[PDB]
Amino acid sequence: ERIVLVDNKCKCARITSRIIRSSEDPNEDIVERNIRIIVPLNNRENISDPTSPLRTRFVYHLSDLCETCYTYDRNKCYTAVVPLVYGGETKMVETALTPDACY
Amino acid sequence: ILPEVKVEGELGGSVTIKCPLPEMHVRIYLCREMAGSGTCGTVVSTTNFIKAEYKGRVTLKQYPRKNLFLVEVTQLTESDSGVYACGAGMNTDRGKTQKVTLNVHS
Amino acid sequence: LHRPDVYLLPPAREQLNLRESATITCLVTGFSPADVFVQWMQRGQPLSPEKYVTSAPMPEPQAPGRYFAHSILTVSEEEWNTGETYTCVVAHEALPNRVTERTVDKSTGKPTLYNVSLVMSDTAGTCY
Amino acid sequence: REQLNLRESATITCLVTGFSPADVFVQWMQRGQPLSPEKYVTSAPMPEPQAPGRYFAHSILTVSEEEWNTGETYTCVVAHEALPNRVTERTVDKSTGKPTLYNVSLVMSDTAGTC
Amino acid sequence: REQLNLRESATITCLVTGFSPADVFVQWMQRGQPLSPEKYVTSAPMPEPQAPGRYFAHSILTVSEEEWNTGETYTCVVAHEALPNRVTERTVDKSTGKPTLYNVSLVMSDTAGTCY
Ligand SMILES: *[C@@H]1O[C@H](CO)[C@@H](O[C@@H]2O[C@H](CO)[C@@H](O)[C@H](O)[C@H]2NC(C)=O)[C@H](O)[C@H]1NC(C)=O
Ligand SMILES: *[C@@H]1O[C@H](CO)[C@@H](O)[C@H](O)[C@H]1NC(C)=O
Ligand SMILES: *[C@@H]1O[C@H](CO)[C@@H](O)[C@H](O)[C@H]1NC(C)=O
Ligand SMILES: *[C@@H]1O[C@H](CO)[C@@H](O)[C@H](O)[C@H]1NC(C)=O
Repeated sequence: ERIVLVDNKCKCARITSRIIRSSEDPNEDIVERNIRIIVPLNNRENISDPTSPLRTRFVYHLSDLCETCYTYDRNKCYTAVVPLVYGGETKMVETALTPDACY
Repeated sequence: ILPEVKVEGELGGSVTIKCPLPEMHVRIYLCREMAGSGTCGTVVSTTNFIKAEYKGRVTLKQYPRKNLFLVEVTQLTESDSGVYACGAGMNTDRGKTQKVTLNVHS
Repeated sequence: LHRPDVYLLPPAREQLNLRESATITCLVTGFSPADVFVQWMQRGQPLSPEKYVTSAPMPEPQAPGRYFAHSILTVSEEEWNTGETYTCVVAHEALPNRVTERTVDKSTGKPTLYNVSLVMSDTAGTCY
Repeated sequence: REQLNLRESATITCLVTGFSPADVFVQWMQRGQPLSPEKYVTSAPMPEPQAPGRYFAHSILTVSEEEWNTGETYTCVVAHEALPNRVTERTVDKSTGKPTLYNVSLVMSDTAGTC
Repeated sequence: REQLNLRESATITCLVTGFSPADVFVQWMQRGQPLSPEKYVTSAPMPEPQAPGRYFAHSILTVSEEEWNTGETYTCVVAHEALPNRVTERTVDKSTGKPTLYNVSLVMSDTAGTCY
């Protein structure tokens, strides 16, 4: 019944809508609008860099939804580079920040 | 939402359960979610695991060709009833993909 | 020479209180030089020309070179229980895609029941 | 609303409809009496495809957003020679609709929910 | 928490678990700078009673309390054949390790807007 206006996965906002029938009449058919955001709480500011401070402020301009990001996506891989000094040889290597989703 | 397939038993002795097999995921479970809290307790899953109660009566056979996985449970009792789920990923709740119901007329 | 801006409006709230009919207005402004006409299609099927009444291009109140036009259409009141969305369209030479289909439905419009349900957890790091 | 949020001059329409014979004199006034009525533009009467004997009209008033979003009402008037007092008028503003109550449902339980 | 009550030094652990076969390689760096191999100790793979043919290992790093209380960030990179990228990492700091405060600034605007 409910149509979907927004399915953003970066902000996990699911804007939908539905019109409910009145008490056996075509009048006062009140419309609805459901919004459901799920705040991460444990994610960093720069989601692709595990050194930036924690994410405190959350700004939601609903107009744009219907680029800084908030959450990860169940269908993508995040990677980075770190120095390793094995055998006194500083070396950069690609590290799967979000493993199990890079297979 | 995803389908709500329902199965019955017609007296105990055997039962068979089928759920869709997603791609690019290594974990597959059939948690029963029969708890007052609601937190689903994984019954039989890959990545090596099993239920303290459900042992020797539970097995999983994944078939990528049919995009399905098969679980066979021998016999039947009063405890293993109610509803069951299926899914993937590394979060038993929030990762489900079906809601199946198990009942027996015995 | 500017992009012809277009808009659409739904029937008035007090209009839906006599139970005779309803009107939907598609406003076309700009389109310099004045070259537009509107065809009101529904479900991809053009409606009869006798229903929509386009009149003429008219200069804007302050018109250096801009113009505007108005076109309405008449429907039945009892048909709005399903909407059908009654699409509008415009055509002009100063458009990259020379079509700007515009359509609205009973569902689209002003909401009267906001139901925000935000939730806070620590396992929401990944959006399942 | 798509016109308001785009930072463009809002246009209000007065849909005079159903007058016979074809004679009407629409006017737009603010704070009591009209100011430079040429500011708006109106259209001549035209027929309908329904019922024998009817005419419709139009009117457009252009006003900036910093004024429309802040006060005044911009009432419309219709001067037809069949009205009880020969003058009839309607009025709109931002709050001409419905209260549109909210139903905020904030949740701070990390254990159950998130679905 | 009890260890921090003493305000002496803090120990951060890193529990690798359930990898077959053995020979995992673990290293520690602080805010993008690798640390000396002598500042931490790594265990050796040991059998897993619950899981047949599975191994696990430990690793601990010790630093002063002041360093832990200056938002300094530490990470535990690991290397194994099964790893798709062959390297994966986890990271924690004062704010993320079992915090005592959840400071939040939820802010939304233009809720009405124009949505299609
Ligand atoms: C967030 O982190 C990313 C990754 O470090 C930053 O973008 C990288 O910048 C470096 C140079 O400083 C480049 O070598 C990388 O190619 C960039 N990454 C990508 C994906 O292009 C980004 O600037 C950081 N954001 C902020 C606000 O600091
Ligand atoms: C408001 O949202 C909640 C959460 O989704 C839902 O349970 C409730 O039924 C909604 N109310 C209406 C009137 O839709
Ligand atoms: C308010 O929200 C609750 C759910 O949180 C829902 O049951 C109720 O119908 C809502 N009120 C209205 C007027 O829709
Ligand atoms: C908590 O948030 C406020 C702003 O809402 C900020 O002033 C303060 O520094 C925050 N607390 C900490 C410990 O950063």
